[PDB]
Amino acid sequence: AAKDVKFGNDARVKMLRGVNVLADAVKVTLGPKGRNVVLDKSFGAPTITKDGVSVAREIELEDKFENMGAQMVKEVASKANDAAGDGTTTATVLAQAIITEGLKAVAAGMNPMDLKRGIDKAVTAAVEELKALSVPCSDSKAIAQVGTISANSDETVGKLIAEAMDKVGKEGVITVEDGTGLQDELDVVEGMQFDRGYLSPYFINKPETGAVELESPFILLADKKISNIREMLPVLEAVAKAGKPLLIIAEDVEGEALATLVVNTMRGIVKVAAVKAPGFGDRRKAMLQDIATLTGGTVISEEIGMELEKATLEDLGQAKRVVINKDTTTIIDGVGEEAAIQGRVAQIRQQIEEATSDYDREKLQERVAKLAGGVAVIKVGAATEVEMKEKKARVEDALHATRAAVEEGVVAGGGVALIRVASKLADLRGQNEDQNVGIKVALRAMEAPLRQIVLNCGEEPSVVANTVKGGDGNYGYNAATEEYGNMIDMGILDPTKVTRSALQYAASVAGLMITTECMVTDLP
Amino acid sequence: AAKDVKFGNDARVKMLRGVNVLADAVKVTLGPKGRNVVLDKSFGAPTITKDGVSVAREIELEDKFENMGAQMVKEVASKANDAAGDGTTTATVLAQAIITEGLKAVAAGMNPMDLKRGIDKAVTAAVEELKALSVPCSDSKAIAQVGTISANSDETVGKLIAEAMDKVGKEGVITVEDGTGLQDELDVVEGMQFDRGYLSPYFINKPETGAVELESPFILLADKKISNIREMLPVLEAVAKAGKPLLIIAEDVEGEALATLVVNTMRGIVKVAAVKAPGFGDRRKAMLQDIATLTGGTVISEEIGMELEKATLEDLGQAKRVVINKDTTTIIDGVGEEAAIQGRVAQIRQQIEEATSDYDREKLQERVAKLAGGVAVIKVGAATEVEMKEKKARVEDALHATRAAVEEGVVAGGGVALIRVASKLADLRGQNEDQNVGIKVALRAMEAPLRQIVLNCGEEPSVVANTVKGGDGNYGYNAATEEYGNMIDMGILDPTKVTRSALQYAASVAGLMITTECMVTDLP
Amino acid sequence: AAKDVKFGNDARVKMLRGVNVLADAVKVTLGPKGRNVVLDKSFGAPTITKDGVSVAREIELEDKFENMGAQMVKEVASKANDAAGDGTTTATVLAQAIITEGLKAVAAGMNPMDLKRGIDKAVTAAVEELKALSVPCSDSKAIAQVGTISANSDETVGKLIAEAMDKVGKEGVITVEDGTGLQDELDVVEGMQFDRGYLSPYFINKPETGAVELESPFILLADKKISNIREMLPVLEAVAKAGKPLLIIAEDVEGEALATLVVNTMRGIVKVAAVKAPGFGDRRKAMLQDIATLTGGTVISEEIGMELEKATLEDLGQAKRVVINKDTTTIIDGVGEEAAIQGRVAQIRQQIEEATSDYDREKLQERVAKLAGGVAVIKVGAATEVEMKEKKARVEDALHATRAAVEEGVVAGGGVALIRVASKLADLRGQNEDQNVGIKVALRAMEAPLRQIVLNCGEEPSVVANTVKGGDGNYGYNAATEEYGNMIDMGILDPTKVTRSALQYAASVAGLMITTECMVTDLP
Amino acid sequence: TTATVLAQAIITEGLKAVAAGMNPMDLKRGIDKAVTAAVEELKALSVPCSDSKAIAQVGTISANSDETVGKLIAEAMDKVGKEGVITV
Ligand SMILES: Nc1ncnc2c1ncn2[C@@H]1O[C@H](COP(=O)(O)OP(=O)(O)O)[C@@H](O)[C@H]1O
Ligand SMILES: [Mg+2]
Repeated sequence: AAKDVKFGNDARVKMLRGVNVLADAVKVTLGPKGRNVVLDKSFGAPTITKDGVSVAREIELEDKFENMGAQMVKEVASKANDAAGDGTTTATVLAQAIITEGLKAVAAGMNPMDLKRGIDKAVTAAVEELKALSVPCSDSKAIAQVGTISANSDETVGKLIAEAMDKVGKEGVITVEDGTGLQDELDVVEGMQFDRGYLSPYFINKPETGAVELESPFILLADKKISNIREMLPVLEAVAKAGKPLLIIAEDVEGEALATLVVNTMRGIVKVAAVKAPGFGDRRKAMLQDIATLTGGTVISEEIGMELEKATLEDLGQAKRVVINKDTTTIIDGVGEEAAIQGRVAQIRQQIEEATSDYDREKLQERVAKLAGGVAVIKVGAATEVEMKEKKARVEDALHATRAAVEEGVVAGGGVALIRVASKLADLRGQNEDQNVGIKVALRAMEAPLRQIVLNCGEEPSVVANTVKGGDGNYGYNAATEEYGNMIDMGILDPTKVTRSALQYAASVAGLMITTECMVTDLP
Repeated sequence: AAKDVKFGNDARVKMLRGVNVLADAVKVTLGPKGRNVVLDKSFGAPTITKDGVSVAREIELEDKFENMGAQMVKEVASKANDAAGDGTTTATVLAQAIITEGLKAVAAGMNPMDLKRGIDKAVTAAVEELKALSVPCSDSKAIAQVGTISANSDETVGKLIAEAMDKVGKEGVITVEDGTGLQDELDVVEGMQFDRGYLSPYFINKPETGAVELESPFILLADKKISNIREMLPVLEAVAKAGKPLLIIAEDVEGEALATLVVNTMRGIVKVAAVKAPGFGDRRKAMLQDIATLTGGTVISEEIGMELEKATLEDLGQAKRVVINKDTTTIIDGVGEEAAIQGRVAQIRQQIEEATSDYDREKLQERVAKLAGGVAVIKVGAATEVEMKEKKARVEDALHATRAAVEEGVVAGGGVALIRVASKLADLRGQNEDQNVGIKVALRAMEAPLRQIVLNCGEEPSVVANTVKGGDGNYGYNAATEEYGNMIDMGILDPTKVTRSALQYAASVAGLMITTECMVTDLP
Repeated sequence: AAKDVKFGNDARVKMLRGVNVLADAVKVTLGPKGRNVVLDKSFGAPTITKDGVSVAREIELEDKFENMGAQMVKEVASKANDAAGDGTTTATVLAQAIITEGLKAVAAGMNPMDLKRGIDKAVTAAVEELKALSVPCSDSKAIAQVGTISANSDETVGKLIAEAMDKVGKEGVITVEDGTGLQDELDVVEGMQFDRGYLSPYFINKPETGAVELESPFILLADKKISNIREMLPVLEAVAKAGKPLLIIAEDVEGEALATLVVNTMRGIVKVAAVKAPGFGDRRKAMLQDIATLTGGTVISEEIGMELEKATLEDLGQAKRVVINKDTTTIIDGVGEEAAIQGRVAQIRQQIEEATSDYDREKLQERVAKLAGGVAVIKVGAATEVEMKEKKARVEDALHATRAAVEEGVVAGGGVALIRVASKLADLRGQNEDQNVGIKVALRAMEAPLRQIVLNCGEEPSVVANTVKGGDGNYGYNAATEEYGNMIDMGILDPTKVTRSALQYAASVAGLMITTECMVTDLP
Repeated sequence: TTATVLAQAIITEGLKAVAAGMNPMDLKRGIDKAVTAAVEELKALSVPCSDSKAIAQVGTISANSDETVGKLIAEAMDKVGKEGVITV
């Protein structure tokens, strides 16, 4: 592997060229009145979308190094969506702005480490301004209000989201299911959600979601890392005759067993998926058991002397639904007996009695919440299947926004909040002159999302930015209606958390690029 | 896969070039005296046709992006035909006209978003003028009149179309079968049509039609998604022994079973086709049953406890004919007994009495119509197979025109209707100056189909258009006879619905391209 | 699948260039003294022939578009031969003549649509003149006279042809068989000929003929489309054991069974062929049965409940000979008992009494003729096999000429008739000036076959044409003898039908090219 | 500019006739004969221009419809007379 290596400006300029291509294409779709982009499939007609996230995913550059820059931004921007649910397009816009002006500063002979430090300082100061700016969203009115707005003026969608949170609680678990009929159903049923992803991207049966949905699947509980194919066979065949999907929970699965299942699921005999068990060490023992009680399943432990081959359907637990995304696994309506599950809760509540550690009482309390809290599930009813799934997508988008809105409140969505904060900290300075430059770059970059939106609309960015600066608080310009006033009242807003994370991620990658003196890649 | 990205003028110019190639070729065949096009097949001699749709299917460009523009137009133009039945070429002609003048306008420095908005207003305004212009077709005389015209001046074809509608109804189900003999037969037999397409395009045994015809096939009714090949094997083998085709209805079929059935059907031992069940969720449960009663078959449900493997011929319903197109499935002359079918209808009629809600009452009423209304069929008789088969194609073409004529009436078909409407709203203005320009582009573009018709004929486009402008209503020039008068009375007309659909689709794609800043494709 | 597309002159010029090479090479062999062409074989030495058909068949061009022009002419020219038996070369000559001037006319700026119309009018008028010019062939002396002249001045060939027609009838079925002995045998035996060709070109065991000859084959009669390999297996081996060819008559055969049979016959275990059954719908029910009675076989009907697997040799009819060409199938000397066949005729004669409709009477009558009339056959005898096979080819060529001569009479064959007709209607004019030009183009083109004949000979085309123009009726120049007089009396003539068919086909393709504005082909 | 246009139309149509298998020299004679007759027609059609406004109108039309030009020119010709010399 012969390496091509670039240093300083040759390296950084190449990244700049790469990032600009990615950002220039994606940014046009940011505003309510965005400009559509055309992507092309290998066999068939071209594809047009105003979705920045779809455009960004597809982008790759021939020139190594330039490609690297785009990928670096895509990685961080994708993360903002992962931790916020929106702002992926906004993060990229901000990243471009911070990077371009800051990058020029290093090329001008100014010190890069200080510029990063200055930018970070501006970012840290900026985040507090958003927090002061931020309007809380804790009550029923705000929960429904943000949910309906996100849902594109659909009051009913917001109403169920509020009801769900109201019932299970803000931190509770809410899931979305296809509607059995026209009426919308909100129900609380035994179930559990935990942090853990799928072992392979190949397992996914729902490409747009990036998640795996299974119908009334059997559930396998295991106490060891799976190092071999052979253990699965007697149970694997048994589920195959049943004609239903199989779900596996264990410490880890090795490639010899994992790879065959991946190949087996993809154009194969039985389509199954497996995930890692929640917790570690001593905790997984209790954690796995809670799931067993919930699904009415049997736990299999190597330590006990029980092996996977020695297992049957009776050992396996069941649930009506299970959905697995990139890092989260959740189950709906386990078949475990109510007496068993309620009884299990009593045992855990009793356990909480020692209160030996803040950690142990907290940890036990969390287990209670996962097992006894239950899972709130919403069915979406509609006149037609197309409307039903489409509405369902809208509900899920609103739900992510509602959770982000709840956690940190909300800010004006027209990119107004960045504008408002940028004008607010004109005063902040750094010890080194180079640091001051980093600060200006960061604040100047903040303005860009507003201008981009206005630019997309075909309106003058400078005129609108100037007027917005004049006004204060949540006051701003609504690009969609061509009006000025309180953006939140209008319905144009973004969760505080998403604006914060987009901005922070943009700064993290920008500083990271600024301090890079070398790039290594394979030759063309 | 490194991406080549085009944006701004570079992106738009390539789309323009791509659309012009597609439109220039296809437009020549639009007129009654349209010029022919030569397509060269990879095997044997070249093929000459005056059919624009055939030419459109063949058009692909070497230059990526430019190719995309053509494909984008083809997709939308095909859709107009799909929702209408004719005017695929007309839509393409209009698309070219709107795109070229509007695209020049964006290049000039005008705002694209406003131009789209202006065009949309003009398009929307044009549709009401078209509605007023339109001559209604509700009477037997009108039904026959449009039917015979479409059928290339064959009165007998028109007479049957009117008779069919007169029995089952305007919204009823009409099907065409090869004639058993010389005499034309119109019959009403038990049968059902529903809006569900075929999972695999490979299933089609009739390449010109794009539909699947089966003779006295067995019918499988299932209540689950099919993910495994093996369930099908005992029933599958049983039908093969029979020596005749098998039809499958269920939630959906996965690639594991679908791919093998597709391969099994093409150059394989048993050739069968499958479609999705009508309705959704709770609703499908009753509808699948309706089909079962109609064909004398047995419904199979997972919930009940019966599996596909545990099934036999006695469990399968039968019909003399079934035909499946790209998005519709219909069955003819099911073997279900009259006592069962009529009784089933009574059960549904009884259900209607509850009247809890309009949605459920109506929904039940729709079920009654499908199950009890019956399916009218047409057999076409001739002394020679060539005449018989050719006549059948003509009947079907006339039928689509008659349905479109019925639903929205008819308009002069010489391109005259676009001319008449364009002249009528010469005072329409937008807000922004750019919006006004979009309006002029849209109305000006309307003229092109007339001019194209006359141009193909080798006659003066401007002089004929000038005289046509002078006249009022349905007055215009008949390209076929080189005469002026009422176009509808001359036997030249298009359904109101096809003219509208062509115009609307052309505007949708044109505006869509105008608003697109960036295009993405793979490198050469 | 990128496409290269040409419009107007760029498209038309390529067709012109393509047609000219096809026509320039083929035209040299048209005269009795025609020049020879050298075709190179992939294996072995080069081949020289004066046969225009072999030359034309072989020609293909590198330049896409130019190739299309040649192929377009070849298809059309081949069709003239298909519907006339001769004039394949003459059609191409006429096509070149009309195409070259017509293309210049469009190039000159005159309207193509009108030019086509003018040419067609000239064609229609010229055909009418040809009909008046033509000397009818009705009586035995004319029948024998044309047969002997076609047969290269052999009286015996002519004598048998006249006798055959005089026996079974002008419209009856006459076949040619290898002579069992030295003497010529003309016999009338039970047999049937119907319109229907072979399903696969691969089946042909006689490549010069393009027909399939089978000796005393077993005959399978079936009433369903055959889509499966399996039904033939029990019957197929039984014929293999026999060591004789098998013939199949049914609705159709699908690629599943057809493709395997094609491979099986070609370089495989059993060599057999299958054709489509005559008639359609209930008509075929009667048509298949007549054949069964004729061969002593048993018809197998799905509706009866009988299956191909359930069939044996006893259910198969037999005939001493069967020959299948591109669209004609005939059987000779079927086994079927005379009492059965003759009795079957009695049932049909009885059926005629119903007289429900003119169509039914005629259709029943046709069945009588096919069965009761019998098939007249000719055994060609000679001392040596080389003389015998050669003589047989000559008989077949004479037979086609005799059928054409019978249907429309005969005309001078030196291309004199085109000369005579072209001079006769110098009067004809069109409403549009462009049409008048088209008329001259068509008339002028007519002269070329005469000139080509003289040109090939080595004599002045203009001097001979000039003298011929001066004369009247069938008077003209005989290229073979270099003399002037009545061409028909001199032994040189063409059937009226071949002259007409060549001329009309040339006109059809020429006009078709003239109105073409676009050509599509794959890149080099 | 007007003369050039006539050459354009005559030539294109004339060549087209030549293409149509016609002797060009005869076509030239036809053209020349038609032209001679056309010239005679113009002499009969011509209306005398003697008043100042008519002179102004030709000046205005010649000067790409500039009214001021026609106005100023008419004044000059009237003043200097028939044989007067006017320059710019
Ligand atoms: N407003 C007008 N309307 C109609 N014809 C006009 C108008 N103005 C000028 N013309 C005519 O067109 C001709 C060409 O104008 P011009 O540019 O002066 O060409 P020349 O340079 O005269 O070929 C004039 O001689 C006149 O007959
Ligand atoms: Mg001038």
